[PDB]
Amino acid sequence: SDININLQRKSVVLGSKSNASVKFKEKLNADSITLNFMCYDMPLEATLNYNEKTDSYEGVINYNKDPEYLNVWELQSIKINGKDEQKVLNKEDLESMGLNLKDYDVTQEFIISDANSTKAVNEYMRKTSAPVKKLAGATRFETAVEISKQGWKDGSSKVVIVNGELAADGITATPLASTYDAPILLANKDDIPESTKAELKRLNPSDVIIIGDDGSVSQKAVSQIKSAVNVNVTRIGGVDRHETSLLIAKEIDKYHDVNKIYIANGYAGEYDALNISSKAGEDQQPIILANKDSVPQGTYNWLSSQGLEEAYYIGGSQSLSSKIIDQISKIAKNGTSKNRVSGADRHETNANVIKTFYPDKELSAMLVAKSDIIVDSITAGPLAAKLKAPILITPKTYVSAYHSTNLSEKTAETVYQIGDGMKDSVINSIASSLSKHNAPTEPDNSGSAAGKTVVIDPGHGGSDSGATSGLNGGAQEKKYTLNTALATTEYLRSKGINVVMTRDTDKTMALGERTALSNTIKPDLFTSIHYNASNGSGNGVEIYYKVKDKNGGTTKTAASNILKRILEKFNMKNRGIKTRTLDNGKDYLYVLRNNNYPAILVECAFIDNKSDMDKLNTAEKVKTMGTQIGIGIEDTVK
Ligand SMILES: [Ca+2]
Ligand SMILES: [Ca+2]
Ligand SMILES: [Cl-]
Ligand SMILES: [Cl-]
Ligand SMILES: [Cl-]
Ligand code: NA
Ligand SMILES: [Zn+2]
Repeated sequence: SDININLQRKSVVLGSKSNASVKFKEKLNADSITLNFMCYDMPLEATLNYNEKTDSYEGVINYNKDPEYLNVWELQSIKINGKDEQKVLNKEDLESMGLNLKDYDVTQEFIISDANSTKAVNEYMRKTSAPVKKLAGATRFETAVEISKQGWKDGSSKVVIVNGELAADGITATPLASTYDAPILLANKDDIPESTKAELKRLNPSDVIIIGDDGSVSQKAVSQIKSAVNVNVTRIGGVDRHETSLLIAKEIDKYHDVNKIYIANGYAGEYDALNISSKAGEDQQPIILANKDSVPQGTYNWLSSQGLEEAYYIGGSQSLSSKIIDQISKIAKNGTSKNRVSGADRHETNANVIKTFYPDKELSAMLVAKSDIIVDSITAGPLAAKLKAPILITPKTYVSAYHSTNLSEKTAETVYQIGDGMKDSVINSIASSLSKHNAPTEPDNSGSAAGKTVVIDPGHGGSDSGATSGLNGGAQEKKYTLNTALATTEYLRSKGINVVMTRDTDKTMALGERTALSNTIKPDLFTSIHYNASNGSGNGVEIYYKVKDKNGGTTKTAASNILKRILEKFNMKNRGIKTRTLDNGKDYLYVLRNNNYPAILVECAFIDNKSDMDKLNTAEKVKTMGTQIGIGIEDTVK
């Protein structure tokens, strides 16, 4: 077209930055142009400088003005800053050149104050939350259309199409859609629904790129797409997911060099591929799908000739073994095991990718999708890549415990809610944490208007490592209690029980602070999680409970239930439930003696006993230990 205006963000807050690129068919003989916008009577301008590499005017809009009234910035004009002549295109001129100016409107939202119930006012401290933009429709097809309208309101010359019910197949499509700066819309194998047909017409593309062979998206779907818009249809699809990821990588290499790869297990690491999608999309570098010990030969031969600078492995040892790291490390400049990112499950892996690949404490945005489906994260991917923002996944009814630290420490200017189905409670909890640094950890439980509440306490932390041992490559009680406790919290939340963790990260915390927290929360049950030690000798599981219940009571029932559940998955010696007192008759353990609520202390296993530790030598086994403890707790409080 004669003029194309590409704005990075259509939803901002005070202080946001948005990249802008304007391309003119005509050579203007001018080093820069100035865009003028207005919101009611307040002006905002941005100067874009000519970049000969791209034949485009590029720069950044800084939303550093706070409007007294209204909150939508509307483009008014473009001034061409020639040396000898300046020309100004006003609204009428821009409309005469084919632009529809409302396609460039940018909404400036602000942090809202609401809490969960401002029924009158009792104190003065309102809970704040980052503004939420919801992109969703009745089904995955309409949700992909709302995403498309958000980042491509002015249209797109290319559209990527993936089969919407075989979405696992388009899991490596985000980096290519990002390279094209195109949205992904969804098809059925032999048709496209009306929602996709109408958005293809609205975007007015010249080309549709189908990912998948005719078995995924057939010629019958191709005809319905061309009936909607008579585009050129390109198809990229191999014999299986591994070859298709290779063919996508070769397609990206036609636009710019491929020198970095993010590897995931094709059939066993679908959520690994999904979790690194927004980052691979922002970098416009491919996701290469592999087998557990190697990438296929065809992939290996092409990667060997690419001169890779970096390779990352998304997935644990069971998905990508040391053999594929050895293979790829030999052909990449930086591809050692240090580049592995993994997690006990899809949520921990999502949190570790965000922690590793989005290190900034202030994000421009956070896109939040349900973790039970794959397709919403695939269609959100191109938009997350355009916004240079991560996708967070979590179940519909609770914020995963593995997100606690990232949500507390970081802020995001805008939170996008992808799809319909996530509880208000959950998205609002995430939006509140992301409105401040070092945010407190609390809406994550507030979720239930009523229900049972448990306090989970991972023993030791920070300056106190607790017991240590040389088993399982070196073990520290403070880290095993934290990994066990996160899994217990995750199980309880998935059953609708509110959980407050005394700590959700490595930090120093005194017994008196853990107990004060318990006394403030007034839980149904407080569970401290620890690991035992003696020498290699002691082994087994034991739980301490309050002496006052020695002949019956909530803590004795709690300790019996948890011990039973642990033993259901772990063949360790049953050391029984125990009480222990000081000479004065009171409980020896501070968190039992000083707790006004039911409390127990679980010694999961002896961290210095090889037989016990052999049953806890992978993140998934530690996760099973936490889950059993959570089941025992649910037995007790439900
Ligand atoms: Ca665009
Ligand atoms: Ca190397
Ligand atoms: Cl946006
Ligand atoms: Cl930006
Ligand atoms: Cl005391
Ligand atoms: Na935060
Ligand atoms: Zn301990």
